[PDB]
Amino acid sequence: MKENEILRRELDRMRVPPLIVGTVVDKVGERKVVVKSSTGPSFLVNVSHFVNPDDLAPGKRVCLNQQTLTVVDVLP
Amino acid sequence: MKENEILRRELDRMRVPPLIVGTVVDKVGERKVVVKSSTGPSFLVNVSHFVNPDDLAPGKRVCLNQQTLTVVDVLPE
Amino acid sequence: MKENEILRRELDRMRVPPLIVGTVVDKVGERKVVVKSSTGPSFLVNVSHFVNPDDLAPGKRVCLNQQTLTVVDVLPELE
Amino acid sequence: MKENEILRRELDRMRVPPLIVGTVVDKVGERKVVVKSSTGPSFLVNVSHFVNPDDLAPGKRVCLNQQTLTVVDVLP
Amino acid sequence: MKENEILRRELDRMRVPPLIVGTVVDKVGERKVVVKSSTGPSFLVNVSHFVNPDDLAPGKRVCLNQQTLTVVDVLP
Amino acid sequence: MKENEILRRELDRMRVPPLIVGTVVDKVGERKVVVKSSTGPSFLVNVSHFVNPDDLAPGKRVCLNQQTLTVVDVLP
Repeated sequence: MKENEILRRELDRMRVPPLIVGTVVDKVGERKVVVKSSTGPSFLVNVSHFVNPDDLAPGKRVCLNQQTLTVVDVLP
Repeated sequence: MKENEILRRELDRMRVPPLIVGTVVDKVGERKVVVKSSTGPSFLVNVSHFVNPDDLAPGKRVCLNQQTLTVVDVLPE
Repeated sequence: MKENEILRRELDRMRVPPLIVGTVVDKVGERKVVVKSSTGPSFLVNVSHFVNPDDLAPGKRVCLNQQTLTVVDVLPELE
Repeated sequence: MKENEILRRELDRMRVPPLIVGTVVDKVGERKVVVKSSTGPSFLVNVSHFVNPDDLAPGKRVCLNQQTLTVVDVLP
Repeated sequence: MKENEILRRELDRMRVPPLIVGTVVDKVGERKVVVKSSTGPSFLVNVSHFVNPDDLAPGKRVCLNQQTLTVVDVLP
Repeated sequence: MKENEILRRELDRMRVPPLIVGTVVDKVGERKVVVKSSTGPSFLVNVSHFVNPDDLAPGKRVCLNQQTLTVVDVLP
């Protein structure tokens, strides 16, 4: 059933855990930044290797992984 | 066969209450939006096919799945 | 009531989870209501079969089960 | 056996510190009250036999068990 | 033995569990006090035997054990 | 011999991200400070040798190990 594949793709999109959004407060190392998590506290976290630290700047909104709170993406 | 039923059953399990009420901050993709959850923090979540992206303007109230925060519905304004 | 029965009643009453108090924002479906929880967030929840959907209206204080947030009881009002 | 003592012992264990401090909003039943927890939200909780319900009244400060918020004591 | 001991003492220090700081609201018993935790809510807690309850006055800051919130020190 | 090397790695594992950001409320000892965590509560924590106690004054933002809240760094 072709219907099943369509339903399964929709379920897959719905089942992926979400990314937490935060705001860059300051870059402190070449691969580390302080982010103010929308969850409330602030953290010093790593920036993943597929994110270019040059694209980060105070006030930039970023996506963090629910484990190490690593920055894994930058929002527009 | 039973596959169609298991999928439909799993799809409905993701949209029955309890759902978290949230607010659309902004669309990011055709099917991704950042939502300010009334639980406090903001998240980048997927927009389910049960929702028409056009109805997702910043400020719009939406229903989020308790486990993934995927947008499963928009609230009656 | 026997003393051991009183004691088991008391233990049961002290061990059951508390109910969260919230305020009905609006009913949005047959047994579905949006509730603003006193804990902060708002949820769209089911209404227990044992609660009378008609006793829910905007502003009504309700009790939510902790695990499912289901409305399982309604608080009395003035008069 | 010691069922009676075992039960009294379990009840005692539930009124030992730390206890959360709350404020009574209103009594709604024989031994049920709504208390606004200092932790933030309001809850409908049971009033233990340790407490004389007559000593409960809106505004009254009370001690709540840390796990179920049952009212186990009244403060001066 | 001398260089290794400096590293071990440092590690020992960094691993001792932290204490929660709160403020005394009021003494309730001989060794019971209500403290407003910086964590948010107010609690009724025990006062450890090595702490002189006489040093506990409303407004005084105290250190609380993480699990029981027992007062284990009164900040000067 | 290389026990030192193993100790050094354990010290370093305590200051790798994610670290919690906090603010020094006041210094209590030469190596202890009360810090207000960005997570809410205030804690009495130890200051690691990775940090110069002279740089810890009320208002300074610091990085706290997520398990012990020990101060492992200061933010410029």
